[PDB]
Amino acid sequence: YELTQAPSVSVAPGQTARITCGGDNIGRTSVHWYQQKPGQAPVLVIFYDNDRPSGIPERFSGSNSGNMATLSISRVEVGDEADYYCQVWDSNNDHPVFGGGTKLTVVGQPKAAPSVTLFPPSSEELQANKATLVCLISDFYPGAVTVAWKADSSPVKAGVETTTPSKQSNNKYAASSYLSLTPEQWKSHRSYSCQVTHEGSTVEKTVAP
Amino acid sequence: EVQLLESGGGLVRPGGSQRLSCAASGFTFTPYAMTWVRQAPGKGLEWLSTISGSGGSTSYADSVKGRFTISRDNSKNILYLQMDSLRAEDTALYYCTKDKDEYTFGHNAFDVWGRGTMVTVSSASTKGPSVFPLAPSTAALGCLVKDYFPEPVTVSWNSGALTSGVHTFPAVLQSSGLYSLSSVVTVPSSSLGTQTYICNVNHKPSNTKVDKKVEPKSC
Amino acid sequence: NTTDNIDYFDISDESNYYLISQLRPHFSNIYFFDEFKRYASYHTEIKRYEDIHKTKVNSLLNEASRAIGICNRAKNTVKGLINILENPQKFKTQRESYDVKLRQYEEKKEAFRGCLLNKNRKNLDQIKKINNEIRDLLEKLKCSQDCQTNVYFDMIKIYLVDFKKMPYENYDTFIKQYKNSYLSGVDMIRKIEKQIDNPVTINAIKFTQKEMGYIIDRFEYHLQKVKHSIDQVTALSDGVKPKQVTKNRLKEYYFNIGNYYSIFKFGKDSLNMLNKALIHKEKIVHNLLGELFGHLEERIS
Repeated sequence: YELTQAPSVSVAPGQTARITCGGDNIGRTSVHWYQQKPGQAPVLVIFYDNDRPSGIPERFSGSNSGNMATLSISRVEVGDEADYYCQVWDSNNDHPVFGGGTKLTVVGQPKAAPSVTLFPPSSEELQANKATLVCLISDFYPGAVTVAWKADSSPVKAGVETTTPSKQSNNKYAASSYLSLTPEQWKSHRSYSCQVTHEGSTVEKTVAP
Repeated sequence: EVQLLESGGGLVRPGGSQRLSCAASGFTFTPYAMTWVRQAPGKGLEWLSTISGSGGSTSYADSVKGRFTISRDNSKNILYLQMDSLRAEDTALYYCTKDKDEYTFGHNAFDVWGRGTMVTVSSASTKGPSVFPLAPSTAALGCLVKDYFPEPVTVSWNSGALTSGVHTFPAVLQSSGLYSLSSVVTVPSSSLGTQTYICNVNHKPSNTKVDKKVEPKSC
Repeated sequence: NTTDNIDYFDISDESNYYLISQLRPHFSNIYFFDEFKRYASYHTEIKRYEDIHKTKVNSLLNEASRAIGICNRAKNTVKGLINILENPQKFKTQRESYDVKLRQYEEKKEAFRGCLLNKNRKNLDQIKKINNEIRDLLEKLKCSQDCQTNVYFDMIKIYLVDFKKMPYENYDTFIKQYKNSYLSGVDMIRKIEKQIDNPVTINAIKFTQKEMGYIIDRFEYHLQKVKHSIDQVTALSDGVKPKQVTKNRLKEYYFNIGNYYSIFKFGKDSLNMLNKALIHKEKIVHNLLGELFGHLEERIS
């Protein structure tokens, strides 16, 4: 048995989110729903199609009929952002099975501009014949930034590694970018720059030897 | 009150073995069926194995069947998962979970979950980090934790005395297979000449503790 | 209908090392003592047959038998509550809530099974004191550095035909069929259950089903243990066959197959009993489902 879940669903605050769980005659068996917030364990949010555990908000309701099961969150809050998984019993192979999961993203949050700090290579590092440029991007929403590096005024492609944006403590995001150079490359140029593009706007920092 | 706590996951070579355990407390452990569920980084939940309350029946997923073995000790309230012939694709966070009711053999919801244990199957050897100071030009100073494997890394400032303004960023996974992160802290430039700043970097897997003084840049 | 026999409950000590069954001899270790009775039967230099049997083994069987009987009063108290909670027609003749009668069943059940262990604690300590006596009795074997394994392999071959009498494949077929019906019946009650009408029939179904799961759980335990000891001694039947070992090795030989065979006989007793107990529970569930679906013109759940 296979369970079909959409990879992503977007809702506005106060609206009603709907996450679907598809399967051939899924209405014959019980569907269970789990909420998983980042860095946390799954939390049983709806069991047996529509039963709600004590302590789960009434904004969580469930329905299962025919070939489609649905978990609906009403008056959605920002804190509802999580991954949602459905689960049923596979009656042919006699074992539990989980759907692919659906990531819920609550839109309409205030836009936050990124703050950028750029550090030149350490002096102790250059003594070891290595040079690393550190670009730290902080406090930005939404979590989508593109980073470009520049030697003097020329774009740098080689030696760049960037993290995926991760949501911080305060519902803003953080990312870092590392440019690897030889000490000869670093002392050669007049400058180096980390430019951060976020929702059309740019923040640029620059260091020099 | 009802608690599940996984343990035993760490670095292990391809083809090697590793035993995971789940310590249960706060309920009658014997009448419940217990289940292992893993989650690869950034992927979804995957059912692995379920065991009856008494251990009379056990089931496995094809991805681990023939290599993993589930078992339990009903006198000490411990669930086990013995993993043999570990492959790279077994890299995941392994969760402990429990049937909502008794005598349901996994055909139920899972109401209580542990926080999981990270299993990392790789042939890369444990490597301690090199730590470099990021001198400041409010100001921003930090320390670079460079080329270490595997996770995790813990960074404190002034042996824990400094805590406000510290932002320790998630690590980057380089093409080399090594990790690197930076810990930054925002201080008032009132302090650059007065207060001192030393980062405390600890890498448990390699048993390496390093301190680096973060002094301003001077000519 | 009504559960006329609650022989399916068992219990074990806190170390989960000794398992008490309501069927004689209540301990599998007693079956192992009877095997040493047959082991010494083939070693002619041991005439302590009457000592181990009359003075020790049979009197432990009677003490365990007497300890089980002390709990007969608590046993019938539990059965009386089972016959009320599984029978809506009987539950309707009394006046207390379903949650009140359900809590009494939980208390009385734990009091009954706990009685089976508490009254048998001194009998369990007697088991370890007997185990040592068979090792000592086997030390009176005339041999030492070279002890023939003729009897040890004669007992193994006899054990193989005793296993043939047990219908393992059909037992496996049985437990898979009823477990599958049990799970689908449980899941369906989850979906059909509601709280707007009288929920007494749904309650009796769920109560009986929970006992069904306990019986199924115990059946699979014994079926697995029986299969293990069967495969183990047939492996020894194909496993290496020295014509002689030292007396210390032959002692653990007799203790290996003796343990394996005693778990088989113990499982055979329990599996034959749990087979009837599960069948009787399933027939009650279907009688209850007929009541649930008997008045379609009125309501269901």
